[PDB]
Amino acid sequence: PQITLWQRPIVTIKVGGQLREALIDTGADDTIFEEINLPGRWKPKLIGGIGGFMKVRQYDQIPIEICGHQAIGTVLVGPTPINVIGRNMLTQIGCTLNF
Amino acid sequence: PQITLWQRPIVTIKVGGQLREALIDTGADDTIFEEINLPGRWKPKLIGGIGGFMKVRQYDQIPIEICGHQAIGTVLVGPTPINVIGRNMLTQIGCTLNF
Ligand SMILES: CC(C)CN(C[C@@H](O)[C@H](Cc1ccccc1)NC(=O)O[C@H]1CO[C@H]2OCC[C@H]21)S(=O)(=O)c1ccc(N)cc1
Repeated sequence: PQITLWQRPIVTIKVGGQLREALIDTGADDTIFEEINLPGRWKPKLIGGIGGFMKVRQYDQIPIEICGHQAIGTVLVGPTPINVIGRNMLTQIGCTLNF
Repeated sequence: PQITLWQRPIVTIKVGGQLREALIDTGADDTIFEEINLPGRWKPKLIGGIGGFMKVRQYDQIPIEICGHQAIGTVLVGPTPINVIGRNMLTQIGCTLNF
């Protein structure tokens, strides 16, 4: 779809068999979820944002459905205040900015 | 223009008579710059992101030019690792997401 920005651009996700909502976030390189339970191996990773850094688990090659569109990629798990879909996934679903 | 997301969506800004680059950030409610010098009164404000919170100065009714488009609104000043154009300004320039 087209999404305007009068409200936070939140969409419905399916990831690791679980349903979540997440913010379409063009300012995020990476995709990060709080409180999902993903299978298999992971590596610790530190991420930097406003306010400092955060420790996350990095999972690779994770399938995700983003507003009905399929992608696969890295998903970070850690204490984000809101789940975010970043550019690593947005490029796969053909998401663009327009003005 | 249309901007794809294979690279960070960075654009050229003019704000407070100064030139900067900033990230088009749909995941930011607010617009925040590091190291600009804005005129007049301001209020302290705390902002939350990944990694915790940040103290900023809030300036109201600040003109900005974003990739050649005019807007006016709140601009936060504080130690962000990258300057960000948030939804408060993006709505004024007619920015949308599309996929
Ligand atoms: C829902 C939040 C994440 C909103 N953030 C905007 C977000 O786009 C920024 C944009 C941004 C970019 C770099 C540094 C700080 C913030 N942050 C971000 O943390 O991305 C992180 C996830 O992937 C990595 O790639 C970029 C940093 C990592 S925020 O910077 O904390 C923020 C929150 C409120 C306002 N008004 C302005 C900015």
